[PDB]
Amino acid sequence: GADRMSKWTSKRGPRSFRGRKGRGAKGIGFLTSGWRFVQIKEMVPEFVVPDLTGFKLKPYVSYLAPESEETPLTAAQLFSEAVAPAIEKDFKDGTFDPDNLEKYGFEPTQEGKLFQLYPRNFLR
Amino acid sequence: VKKGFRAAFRFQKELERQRLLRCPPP
Amino acid sequence: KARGNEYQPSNIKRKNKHGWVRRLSTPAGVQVILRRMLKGRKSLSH
Amino acid sequence: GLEEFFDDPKNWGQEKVKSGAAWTCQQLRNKSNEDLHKLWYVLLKERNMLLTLEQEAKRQRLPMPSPERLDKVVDSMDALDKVVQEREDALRLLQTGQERARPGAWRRDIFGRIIWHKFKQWVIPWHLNKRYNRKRFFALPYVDHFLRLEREKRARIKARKENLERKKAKILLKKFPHLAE
Amino acid sequence: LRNRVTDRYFRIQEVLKHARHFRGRKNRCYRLAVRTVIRAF
Amino acid sequence: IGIRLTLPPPKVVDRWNEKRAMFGVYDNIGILGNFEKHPKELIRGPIWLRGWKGNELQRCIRKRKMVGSRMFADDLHNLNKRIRYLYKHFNRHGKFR
Amino acid sequence: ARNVVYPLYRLGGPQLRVFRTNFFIQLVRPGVAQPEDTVQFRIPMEMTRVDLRNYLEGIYNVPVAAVRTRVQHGSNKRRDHRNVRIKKPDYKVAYVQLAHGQTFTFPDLFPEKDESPEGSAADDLYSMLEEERQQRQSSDPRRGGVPSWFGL
Amino acid sequence: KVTLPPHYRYGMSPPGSVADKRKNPPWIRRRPVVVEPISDEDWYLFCGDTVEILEGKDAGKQGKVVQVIRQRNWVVVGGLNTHYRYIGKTMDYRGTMIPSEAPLLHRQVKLVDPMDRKPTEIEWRFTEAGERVRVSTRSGRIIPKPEFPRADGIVPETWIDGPKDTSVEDALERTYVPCLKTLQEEVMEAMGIKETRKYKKVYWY
RNA sequence: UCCUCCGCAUAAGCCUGCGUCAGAUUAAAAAACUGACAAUUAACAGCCCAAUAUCUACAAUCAACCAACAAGUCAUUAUUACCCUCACUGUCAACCCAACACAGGCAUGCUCAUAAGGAAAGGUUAAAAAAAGUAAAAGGAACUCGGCAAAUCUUACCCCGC
RNA sequence: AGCUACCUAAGAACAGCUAAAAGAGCACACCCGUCUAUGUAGCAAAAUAGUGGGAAGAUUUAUAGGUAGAGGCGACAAACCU
RNA sequence: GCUAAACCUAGCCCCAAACCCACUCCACCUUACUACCAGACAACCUUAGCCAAACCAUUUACCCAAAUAAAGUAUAGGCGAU
Ligand SMILES: [K+]
Ligand SMILES: [Mg+2]
Ligand SMILES: [Mg+2]
Ligand SMILES: [Mg+2]
Ligand SMILES: [Mg+2]
Ligand SMILES: [Mg+2]
Ligand SMILES: [Mg+2]
Ligand SMILES: [Mg+2]
Ligand SMILES: [Mg+2]
Ligand SMILES: [Mg+2]
Repeated sequence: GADRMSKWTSKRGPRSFRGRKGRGAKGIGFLTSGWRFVQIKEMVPEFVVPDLTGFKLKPYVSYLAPESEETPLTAAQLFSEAVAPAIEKDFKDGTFDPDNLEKYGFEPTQEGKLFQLYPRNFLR
Repeated sequence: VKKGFRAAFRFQKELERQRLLRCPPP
Repeated sequence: KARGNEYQPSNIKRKNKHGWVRRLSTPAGVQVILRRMLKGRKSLSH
Repeated sequence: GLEEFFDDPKNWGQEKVKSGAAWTCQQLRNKSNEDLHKLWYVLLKERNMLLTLEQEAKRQRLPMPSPERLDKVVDSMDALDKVVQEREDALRLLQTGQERARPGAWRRDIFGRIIWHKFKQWVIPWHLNKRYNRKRFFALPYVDHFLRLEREKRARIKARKENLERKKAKILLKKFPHLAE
Repeated sequence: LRNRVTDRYFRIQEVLKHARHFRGRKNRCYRLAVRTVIRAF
Repeated sequence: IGIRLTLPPPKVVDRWNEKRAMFGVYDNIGILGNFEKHPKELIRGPIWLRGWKGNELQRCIRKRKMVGSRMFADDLHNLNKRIRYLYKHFNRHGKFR
Repeated sequence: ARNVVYPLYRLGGPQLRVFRTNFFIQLVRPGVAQPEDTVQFRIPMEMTRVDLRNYLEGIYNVPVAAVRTRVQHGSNKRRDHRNVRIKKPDYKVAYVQLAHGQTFTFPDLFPEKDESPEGSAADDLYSMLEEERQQRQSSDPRRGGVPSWFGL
Repeated sequence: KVTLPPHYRYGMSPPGSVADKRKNPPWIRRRPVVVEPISDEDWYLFCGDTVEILEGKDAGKQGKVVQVIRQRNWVVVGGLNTHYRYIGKTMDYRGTMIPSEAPLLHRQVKLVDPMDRKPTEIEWRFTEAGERVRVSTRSGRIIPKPEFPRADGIVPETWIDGPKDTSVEDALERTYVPCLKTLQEEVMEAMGIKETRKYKKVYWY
């Protein structure tokens, strides 16, 4: 009989099967009439590569570095270091409005942003 | 491996008698 | 004439007859897969 | 250029290349996102270089010089991911309250099992999708007996493991009778 | 309680002891020796 | 062949471990205890076998009655077949009628 | 890319951008004779030739003229001691042709001269090994297998 | 990356070595060694400790623990409990005889008094500052934990940063300013990337 | 020296299954065995079409002349919508279905005669019996259930079924 | 129902010679299996060699699909349905 | 003297007690494990038979929610087997 245990891939089957299955690469366009492929520029991922001229961080870190305790970031620690300072200030100044939270960085809705946190709409 | 002791002991005695006939002591 | 060669392979036929979608297509075929998953088969279908 | 896929020409042929330590997660939490975006690429070029050397070692049937260098960069790039994911995770919790980036749901499948279904992206609503509406996210009653046979199989597995642990613990207090106390 | 015979070796030799001077396979193979030893007795 | 060539590991028995030293204690719990408890109440084992005895057909019937609702499906099916099998054997076959 | 959901694209929508790519490639020495300007890579299966073009010119500033790829099947023929098959994984190979008349020859990463260290080593174990064998010689034929130790 | 069968037998050679692959192939199924459960806390013998061999030909002698094999409750005492084996031996070459140590069980060696230099029993106790140490159960003198070469092999005293090592000043620098922005948004702003096109809503199911 | 079925390609199938190196030793006798390392790159092939209405009597056969029946494979227009451009997969082999390195099974193109593809004899002797052939005095169906088989290349008929 | 029986959709093959209306003849490829011998744990769980029947047709054949056991399918042989 | 022989663990069995099992990044109902298009398809419905009755044709025990006992009693049944 046929091999049931081996991975099913596009190397197997007849001409119609082998061209229909892929290997996991994402598509970057569509076919039109005549089997003409149209590449969509925006579907091709653009690598955002930074300028590395005069960058001082290197692949490894020297062994002469003090050990530190691991403290994973949490929503609270992020809150108490990026939002609290301004709220706390304005609370003492009586300018804290408990309705206008956008002032301090709150986004009531993710719709309209280029990078929406949920559902995530951006690549790593 | 079978349970028990008696046959093993008894077989040991027979292997010991054979060694003597094979190599009689002075 | 000489027998023994009744298997005339075709991937289309094998997939259409015994593949995952064919099995799930009927309640009897779903219970085929459930039986094979219980037994712990590595191949649940073709 | 293409010379960045290889080590410094002076290190070619050396049995060892001394290397520092991997970026720890805590050392990276001190750094900005822009510095971790740059550091990622410094690590990417080293990984690609180390991956090149590892394969050329296999081609030449020689040991790769200082293999731990590759293990460090991986550990160092894993850390950086974690640090960057912690921030967006923490930022996602504050702004939305959502614990996961990708939407999903708990579903019954056609086999009676409870599974976490990850949603996919679509251009049409679900009630108009032909392929989606062919999937069954419910089970029918003929599945029930199979769920019981699967549960009873799992219980048989768990009963044997527990009974074997108690047997082997009893054999320990025989071999080491000073261990009862 | 699973009981198995453990001294079958000695049961066999009791016949084979009288067959050692016979000829052929009936001087060592119990199935054959047991019949010729009975006839000899 | 078939006979071991060394002596098995010697078997040491503590004739005075606590289980042996106290064996039988309270077997007269009824006649010495104003019959507040019956000695059968000391028996530990399956709920369907405490203070009761029977042949294998009776045991299978008794186990099915008492714990059958709690049995795994494969085991309950085997028990149903075993009862049926013993039913035919004991009622229809044998030397004596 | 790999192992990540791609944001779905609609017309009139932003560009897809990847800031931290998990694509890792290795420059490999070709097994057959190639043109001077051809460079061979082993790349992830999910990496297309458009990705590899933008990857080489983006991260390495390598001007690329052409990219071609093929999927190499890995042998599933080996059997382990349980007579179950061992899969050598499939991989993607990419053939990259350089742009502005540039050429490439795969470097020699294991030079012999360099693999011979002029610096001496003083490991007692290694030295003892070589020293003791040299002191020991073959048995003298004319001694007919008589122990040589006894000075008598 | 770890492939150790369920009843893998630990030995002198480390798991994965050439000698260990030869002794424990993938199909080997030997009877398990029964090892006394000693909790990681109650383990008092470390690499570098000085112990007195209590059983063997070298009983009564003392030496330094050169290797600890926890899975067997073993310690290799350098130069002691030794036998003799040949090395480098080929067909023609007889070989070089060397002393080779056999392991001892944690019960066959006792730790030695820090000053009395005599076998003593230890009980893990805390200090005034709440530090778990090895306090002699016979004298009270605390036996300290030695400093064996870091397993990695890096002596930080002789460490000199290489061309691909980050400086301590740079590695310990803090450039992170907490903000309510993802690495995506910040890098877009840092590199001056402008996107006017708004992302249209998607159906998720 | 001899053979030539063949052979080369595509399809389907199969899935690394005679490339290199290092091992063992290569094969119903003496590598296609083990482990490593390589490898098949698209133009061929696969993967295709915005909507709504509407259009579409007149075979093919060298399509001409003739002549048919079993009456046939190939077609649009209208108006809207439509700037975007070379992705993805197959690509190896001495191969597949027959428990086998099986005298069997196996679609199409092209060559067939070959430019392509192969070796009937391990060595000897040269008895019986056996198999496959060639030749055969005189005779020529006397054989045999029957001219079966061979040889040759015939005549006439009977039954049955058109 | 990857064999086989029958069917559906859409394909493919059929040299030469004679005759020319063609389920005509001769004859390849191809399909079949009359007779003989061989073989009978074979080369083969039905083969090989020769000799044969048909070979523009109620032909042969590749592909996908259909009919399922109280059943199918059948130019009835109680055929064929791994 | 070969081929061999020998082994004690791996685990398993029956109970008791206790009501188990999820995503782990990505993929997966289409040819499963396949990033990404206009649908509507939807589940429920007495088991039978072997066997026993020395054939067989009515009939022939099958946990159904407390061990014991009432009791193999009342009763049912080709008033037979049960
Ligand atoms: K009958
Ligand atoms: Mg077969
Ligand atoms: Mg005659
Ligand atoms: Mg005659
Ligand atoms: Mg004839
Ligand atoms: Mg008639
Ligand atoms: Mg004809
Ligand atoms: Mg017919
Ligand atoms: Mg008839
Ligand atoms: Mg008839």
